[PDB]
Amino acid sequence: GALNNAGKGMIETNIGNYIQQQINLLEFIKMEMADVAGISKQREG
Amino acid sequence: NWGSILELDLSKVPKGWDVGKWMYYARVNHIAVIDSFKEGTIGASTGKLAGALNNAGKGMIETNIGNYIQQQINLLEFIKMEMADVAGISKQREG
Amino acid sequence: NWGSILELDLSKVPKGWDVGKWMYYARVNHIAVIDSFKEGTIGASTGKLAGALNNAGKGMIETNIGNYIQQQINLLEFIKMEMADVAGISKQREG
Amino acid sequence: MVNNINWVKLPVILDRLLRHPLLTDLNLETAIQYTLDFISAMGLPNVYVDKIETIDIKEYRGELPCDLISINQVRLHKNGIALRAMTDNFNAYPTHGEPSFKTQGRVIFTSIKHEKVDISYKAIMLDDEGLPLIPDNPIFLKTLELYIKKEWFTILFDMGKISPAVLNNTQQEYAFKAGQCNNEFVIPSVSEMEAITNMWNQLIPRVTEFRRGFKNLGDKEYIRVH
Amino acid sequence: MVNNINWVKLPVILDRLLRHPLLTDLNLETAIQYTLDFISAMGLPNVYVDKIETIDIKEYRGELPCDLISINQVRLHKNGIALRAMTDNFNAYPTHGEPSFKTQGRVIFTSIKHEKVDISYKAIMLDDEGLPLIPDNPIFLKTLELYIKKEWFTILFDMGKISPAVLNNTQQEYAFKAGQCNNEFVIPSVSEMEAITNMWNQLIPRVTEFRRGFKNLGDKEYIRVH
Amino acid sequence: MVNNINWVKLPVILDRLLRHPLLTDLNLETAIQYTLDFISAMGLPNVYVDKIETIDIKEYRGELPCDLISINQVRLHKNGIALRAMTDNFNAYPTHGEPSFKTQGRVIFTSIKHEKVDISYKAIMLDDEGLPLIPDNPIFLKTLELYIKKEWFTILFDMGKISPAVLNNTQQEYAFKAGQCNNEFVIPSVSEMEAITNMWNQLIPRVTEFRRGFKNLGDKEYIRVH
Amino acid sequence: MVNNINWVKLPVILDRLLRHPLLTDLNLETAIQYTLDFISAMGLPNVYVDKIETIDIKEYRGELPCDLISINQVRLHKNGIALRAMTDNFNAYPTHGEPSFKTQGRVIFTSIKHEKVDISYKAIMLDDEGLPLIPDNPIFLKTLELYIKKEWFTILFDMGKISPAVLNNTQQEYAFKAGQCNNEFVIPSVSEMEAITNMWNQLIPRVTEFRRGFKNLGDKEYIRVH
Amino acid sequence: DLLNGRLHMSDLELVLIKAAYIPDRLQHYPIMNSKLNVLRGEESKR
Repeated sequence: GALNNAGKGMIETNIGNYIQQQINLLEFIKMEMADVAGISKQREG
Repeated sequence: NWGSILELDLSKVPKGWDVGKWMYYARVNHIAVIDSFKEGTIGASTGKLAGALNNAGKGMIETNIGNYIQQQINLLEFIKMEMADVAGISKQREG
Repeated sequence: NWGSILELDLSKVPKGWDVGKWMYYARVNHIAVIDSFKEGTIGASTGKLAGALNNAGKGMIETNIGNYIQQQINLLEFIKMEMADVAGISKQREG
Repeated sequence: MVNNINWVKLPVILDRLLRHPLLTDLNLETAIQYTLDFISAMGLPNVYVDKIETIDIKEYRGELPCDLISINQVRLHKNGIALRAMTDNFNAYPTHGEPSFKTQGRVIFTSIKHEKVDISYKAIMLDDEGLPLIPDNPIFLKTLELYIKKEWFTILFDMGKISPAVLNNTQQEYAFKAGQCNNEFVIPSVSEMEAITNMWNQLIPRVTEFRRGFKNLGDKEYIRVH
Repeated sequence: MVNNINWVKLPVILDRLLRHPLLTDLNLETAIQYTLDFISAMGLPNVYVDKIETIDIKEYRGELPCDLISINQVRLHKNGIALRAMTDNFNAYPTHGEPSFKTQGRVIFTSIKHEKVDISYKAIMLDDEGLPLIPDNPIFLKTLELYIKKEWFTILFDMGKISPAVLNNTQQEYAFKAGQCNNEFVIPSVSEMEAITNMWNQLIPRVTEFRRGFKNLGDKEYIRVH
Repeated sequence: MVNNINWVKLPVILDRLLRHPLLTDLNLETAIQYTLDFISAMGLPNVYVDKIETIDIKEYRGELPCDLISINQVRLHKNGIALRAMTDNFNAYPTHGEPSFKTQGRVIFTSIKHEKVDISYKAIMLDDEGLPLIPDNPIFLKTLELYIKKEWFTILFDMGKISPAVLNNTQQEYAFKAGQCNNEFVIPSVSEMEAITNMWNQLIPRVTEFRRGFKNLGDKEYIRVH
Repeated sequence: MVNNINWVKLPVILDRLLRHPLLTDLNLETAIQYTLDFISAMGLPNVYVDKIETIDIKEYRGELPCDLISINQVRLHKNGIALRAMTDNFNAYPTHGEPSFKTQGRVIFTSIKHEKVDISYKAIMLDDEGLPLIPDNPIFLKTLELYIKKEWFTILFDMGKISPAVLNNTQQEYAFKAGQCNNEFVIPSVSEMEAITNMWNQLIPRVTEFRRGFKNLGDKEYIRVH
Repeated sequence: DLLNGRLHMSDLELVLIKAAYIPDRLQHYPIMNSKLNVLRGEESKR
């Protein structure tokens, strides 16, 4: 009976979360580099 | 008031291991090797004893005394506020 | 107070593999290859032993000591505030 | 263990088995085998005799005592520093640190060339005859009786000389008493719970009782008053 | 325990058993064996007799009393400090702190060379013949009756001389009465509940009852008024 | 493994098997075959004998020891650097880095032209006749007994000379004892647990144990105080 | 694979099958067929022989070796650049990029007109007789024995000469041992887990090991210190 | 050396390397430099 039921499958990969993780890491590293250089974000503008 | 108490069964401590050293290495590593095929679990594995003996988790002797303490504390605040109001000396009027 | 302790069964470590090196590579890779067709799992796989040996997850020797600690901290804050109120020396008045 | 291991001779189990008319052909020869099987399958450490014996290392190798079954620890005789398991794959092999050991048979492979090592090992309590000596705990005796009964009934049932219900009942009883004995010989005593408590509650954790012979695993952790 | 352990003779249980015509072949021997088995399996501490007896340590070893079964505590005779259990693997073995003890057979392995120690242990109340002496608590007597009946009917059912339903009923009854007996002998009385109450409610926790003989465990914790 | 692998002769298992009158037609041949089958199926690394043996590479090929079964590691004799496995498909084939190895039969394919390498491999402890030598751990002996019994009863049941219930019981018992043996031989001992403890708790992780012979895998990671 | 592929001749399986009185009419002719069927149905790459052999391309076509079963890779002999699968539908057909290939029978269709290509392919290890040569791993032998047994019992059961329970038991055992063998021949060794680890942990990912012959799939990824 | 971006692995652990690579060596992150730099800059402006 699954042949008249069970819905339609999806080939879904959770790549958006990976992209968000990398973006957050980039923000963190840029913040660390700014802090170590002694040049804060408020100090650039 | 004493904290939660965990009821721990030592039916799966591996062979040749003392309880004290087992719990010590459990502390240090946060991982406690167990033995699911001990001779004492033969009944539950083989269907001769109730399957709850290899399942059902670990019980807790938990008393909800924190809520009682919070109730008494709230009552103390209420009575102190009532006494302040009746004396005509408000909290803002003391400081 | 010690953190959560995990009960780990080593019935699916692959053949010819030490527990030490298996766990080391599990640390490094965050992936631990297992053998679900080990000779020890034959009973559960073939239906001669209870299926709880191949399933049910991993137990946890966990105690709710953090809530007890928070209860103590809240009580300490309450008592310190009460003494401050009795002495007439408020927190805003000490600084 | 709450109770004490008072030792008695092996035929105390045949006192009890041969009450059953279907177990009358059991012998001390069979009792010895099935008793050793039960001792090993249960793996209770309170049943073994704690012994300490020193040996010398010739070159990364040493002769092992005759009655050894398991090693509690190995340490250096002069320093007292305990040894760990040898993870190294090329110990005594040169090309062109912290000490360790490994034991397979009558040989112990240490990482030291020439030194004396103290081994705290476990053996079996023997009788005036060279035979195993069993605890007289009636839980242990009943469980061993049920083990031997279950094995003999399994044989008779493979032959078709025992009803399957009989064997099922025997296996059920043996399983419950095996769990009971396992818990009896494992659950700590009050004096052992003091050791466990002293180990458990430590404001400054102690994580180096392996270097010593776990001497201070159970000492209380006294904080000075300031 | 709410009630008192009034002692009575072993053949009381045979007076109760032999009313069943299927249990007329029981003897004092079988009563003794299964009574010891039942007493051990239940492991009720109120059935054993508390005794204290001092021994002298020769060199990290001491002779143990003959009737000992389980040790409540061990302490030093002069200071009164209690001894915890041994966690060491190399106790008396020298190379080239807190006192402790360890008991296997008729010997006690302590960590002290030459001293006297007091041991609080438990034994069996014996008869003038020299036989075990059982309580008269009819719950205990009934549960022991059912234990012996269950063993006998198990043996008969193994031969095939008892219906499976009869054995199933006997096992069910014995299981319920075993639970009833365990609750009867373990649930605290009113005075033991006062001791537990004084132990539970403590503004300043006491975590050193073991150093004394658990003497002040039930002592009420008084707070001065200010 | 908690216990030690004391070696005993093959006919021990026939001493245990032939007690069953349905297994009196077993021979040393069948014992040898099913013992090898069981040893391979369990794949317990403590049953094999660790050996180290140096070979010389001719041109990306080397002769392999006769008794080799599995390779723990391969390294260079002069430098001591361990060799990983080969991922290449065109190793020694030229057209018109990191060392590696690969083993199929009696030959080892390495990525080095002319050098000597040390191989840490595992083999079987052999008998003076030249036969496999088994541990005396009664859990191992019992599980091998049940393995051989299960194969024999499977054959008989195929002919129809054994009841299905008997074979089902034999399979159930063998399955449980296989699990028991696997846990017996794999669960770390106290010293192996110290090694695992030193490997787990590491403020500065060590991820280069393979370059050495996993020598410092269990080495304790010390942090200087400041 | 942890273990090594020590090769033995095919009748080693008939050593083991013909113990069973119901498999006594099996022959080397049947062993060869069912062994090839099992080798293919399992598809384990460690059972095949890794070989490299160069051929010349005449015009988008080349002659293929005789013993080829599968191609690991194809590359250009002069550059060493590996080839990919040919997605093109009109390769060698003109009207009026990156190289690729395709293989169907004894012909390999490359996208290059005149060049020599290196093919790393897999074949079967043969005997002094032109017959397949099987691993002696007792897991592999037991699984192949069970495969041949299951096929023969399926035939006999289609005839009605075997009880359905017998065939069900045979199929169950074969299924479990097929899973066991699949895992045994697939799970990486320690040296292979170093390769996998070096591939896995890469701060700067390497995604071009196909161009090379996967030579650097397993090299460690060393970051300089700044 | 810490202020100049050099980390001595022997100063924070027992060494059981001399090659400047992270798979066995440890990165340094100069987060203490700003804490000193603010004070030295304040010294100049006093």
